[PDB]
This record gives sequence, structure tokens and C-alpha cells, in this order.
Amino acid sequence: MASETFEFQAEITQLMSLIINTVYSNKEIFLRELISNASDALDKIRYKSLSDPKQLETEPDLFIRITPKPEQKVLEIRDSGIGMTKAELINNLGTIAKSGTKAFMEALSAGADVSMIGQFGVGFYSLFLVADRVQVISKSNDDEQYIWESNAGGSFTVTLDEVNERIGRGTILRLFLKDDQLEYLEEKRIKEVIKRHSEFVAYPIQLVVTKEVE
Amino acid sequence: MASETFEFQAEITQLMSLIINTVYSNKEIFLRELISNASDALDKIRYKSLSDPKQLETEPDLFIRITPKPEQKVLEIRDSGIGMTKAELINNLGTIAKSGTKAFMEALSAGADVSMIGQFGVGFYSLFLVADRVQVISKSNDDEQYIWESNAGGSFTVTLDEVNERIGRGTILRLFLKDDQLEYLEEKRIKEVIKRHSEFVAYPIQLVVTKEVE
Ligand SMILES: CN1CC/C=C/CCCCCC(=O)Cc2c(Cl)c(O)cc(O)c2C1=O
Ligand SMILES: CN1CC/C=C/CCCCCC(=O)Cc2c(Cl)c(O)cc(O)c2C1=O
Repeated sequence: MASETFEFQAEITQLMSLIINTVYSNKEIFLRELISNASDALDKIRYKSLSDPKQLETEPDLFIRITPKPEQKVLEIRDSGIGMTKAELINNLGTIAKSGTKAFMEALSAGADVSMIGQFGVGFYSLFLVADRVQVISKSNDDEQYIWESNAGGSFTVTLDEVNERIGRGTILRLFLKDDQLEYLEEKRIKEVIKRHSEFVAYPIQLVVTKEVE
Repeated sequence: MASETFEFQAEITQLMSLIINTVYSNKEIFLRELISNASDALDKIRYKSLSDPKQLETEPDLFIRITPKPEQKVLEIRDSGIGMTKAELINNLGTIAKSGTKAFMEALSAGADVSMIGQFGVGFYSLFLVADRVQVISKSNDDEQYIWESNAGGSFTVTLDEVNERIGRGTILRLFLKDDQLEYLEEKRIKEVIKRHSEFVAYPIQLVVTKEVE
């Protein structure tokens, strides 16, 4: 169908505007936050499935998968977690006042390291360290597949998905990286960041690499 | 939208029924035929673009790409060639009497090697050596994206594509491999088949591999 446009709660636009703009040095921390969110969403579907085994059947495999698309300057982080409905994408990523947004900003003002972000529960927004644009594509067992999109501006759009591959269940973060951050398209780099910050992760982390034959 | 069902010209059903059923030994030849068709479609868009440069702009990169999806027992061969419109998918893959279908069958009766198939211009149908089902997904500059599907039966379906990733331009062959042929999901195997039969190919042949980190 057509897109629907929603306004960000005010503190979130302010937080995103901060992050997309500061010259902080340790930008690679965004990967840790996104893998951690992925692992959180897989924990949720697994716990859910204890009392409700059919919830896994839409995508039995539990994994996190990173797919550099160098030609489009895009990086994708996919999981087969619980996923989000339209209403969830709208509430959880935008319109509702995050608990810790404003607190995180106050901590940052006072010297805090940007890497604390995830302890304030707003780690998702670290992605604007390396992307100037994002699509969250998500399929919950309780809804169709939808695309949430934002460029750190004051509003985001949400659109029923008739353009991307079917996720059976879960979420893809599609990051449209900045020109100064194309290094995160590289295999060695990605591996190195994962080894340094996501050692204790219960799910396989897969890396999709494209190689010219012979 | 909904699917539309079309009947195969009679000789083609007969040819496909033959191929999907014989215990011939050298099944790996299907890859050669599909890479060759891919290379043919890329030649066409490149020649087209001589007198019409904007035709490339929808997908500037010229490549062939093979993507094993082991979990789904699927193998994809994609190119960024000229692609096919709905009307083309319908005519070229089904309803119109191929020139060489019946001749190829007569040659086979008399002892011919199945590998001759591509010299009769019906190489596309070799895919039923290793797949019991196929989707051709295709985007031409002159039409929307469509899915042609067949299981070697007497009829095929054609459906506007609201479920797969956008190809900018070109075609994906999605092969649903048989259980006795899952070897073609493996990297070493694919490389070996490509080295033995598609040495002289003007376009990069890319192989997408998924690897668990560390
Ligand atoms: C955490 N949940 C599962 C849904 C959980 C929602 C409550 C918390 C929402 C905060 C945003 C979030 O972590 C969404 C998400 C992100 Cl960001 C991600 O990178 C990967 C994911 O699988 C999800 C997700 O679907
Ligand atoms: C040859 N053309 C470009 C369209 C050419 C059509 C005339 C010949 C149709 C025969 C079937 C065919 O080769 C279609 C095709 C296949 Cl099978 C393929 O594996 C990859 C492709 O890019 C194409 C294709 O789009």
C-alpha cells in the first residue's frame, strides 16, 4: 500500500540528532548493540515457545545473520527473533518516550562514554553513528511484514512490505552507511568487531560473503 | 495479486517429463546451461545499451550470482541481464512451441547425450535434472516483476511479485532441489562444476557463501 508518516517523540529526535552528528571515535559499538538486540529478540521467541511450541514453526532456525551489500553501501543485520507488528514498530521505535532517552543525553553531557547507550535501553539508536538512514523490516507471527524507515529527522514512515524478501519471522536492520564508514562492509573488519564485543552470544552469528569464482 | 495459470505447449510437458524422470548420470550439466542463459541475457542488455544507454541505469552492475540456501534446499542463479516481461515469460517459457523441443527428444531416443540439450535451444529445461520445482523471477525495464512457476506438470502459473526482493533488472532462477541432489548446495561442488564447464564467460560469476563466525 502507501506509507504512513508518524512523528517522533521529541526527546528521541534530539537523541538521534546528537548521535548522527558527533565525531565520537569508537563508532564500531553500534554492532554490539544491534547483535545484542537481536539476541534479546531471539530469547523472547524461545521463551514464548516454551508454552506455545507452534510459534517457532514459521522459521525454525534461530540465528543472527550479517549481510554486507557493498554496491548499495548497505549493511543488513537479520535475526529470526520474535519480530514486531506494525503497532509495535510504531510504539517501540518512535512515538513512545523511551525510558532512558533523556537520562542518556544528560549522562553524555556530563562526560559519559557513548558506549553506555545500551544500559539506558536506547542502543538501537547507536546505528546513526555509522548510518544516515535505516529501514527496520519486521515480521511477527501476529502481523504482516512492514517497513519502518527513518533518516534521523523528526518523523518516520511505516509501510506494508510488498518489496522485500519474506522473512518467515524476525527482523532485518537495513543500514544505509555513510561514505566515511564503508569499512563495515568488509569481512575482516566485521569479524574483528564481533570477536572484540559479542563473545558471549548464545546464537550462531552468520556472515554472508560474496566471492567471485576463480 | 492472484496467480494466472497457463497450459504448456504439449511437446514441452513431454520433454520436461522425460528429463525429470531419467536416471541419466551427468546431471551437473544443468549449471552450465543456466550460466550460459545468464550470459546470453547479459549480452542482450549490453548490446541494447549501445544505442540506448539509460537501459543499464536500473542495475549498472553486470554479473551472474549463485546463492545456495541449504535450509530451504534451494539454489538461486541470478543475473542482471535484460530480464523478461510477463508476456515474455509466458511465451518464451511455456505456451510457444520451442524450436528444437521435439527434435531434441528424437535425438535422445536415438542415443544422444543429454548434454546436447543446449544446442537444441532448450537448455533451460535441464534444470529438472536436479530440481523438482522452479520459480523464474524476472524484472525487465519494460514491466513489473513477476514470478513464473512450474513443477514439470502440464501447466504453469504467473504471478505479479509482491513477495521477493526487488531485482533492479534481470532474472533469478530459484531451484527447489531434489533430496538426492543437495550436493549442489555446496561450495566446493559448485566451484568444481563451474571450473569444468564455464571457463569462457565474460561476466563475473559470484558465489554467495554463509559462514558462522568464530
Ligand atoms: C527486540 N525485538 C523484539 C521486540 C521487542 C521490543 C521491545 C524493545 C524495542 C526496542 C527496539 C528493538 O530492540 C527492536 C529489534 C531490534 Cl532494534 C533489532 O536490532 C533486532 C530485533 O530482532 C528487534 C526485535 O524484534
Ligand atoms: C535469456 N534471458 C533474456 C530473455 C530471452 C529470451 C529468449 C530466450 C528464452 C529462453 C529462456 C531463457 O533463457 C530465459 C533466461 C534464463 Cl532461462 C535464465 O536462466 C537467465 C536469464 O537471464 C534469462 C533471460 O532473462
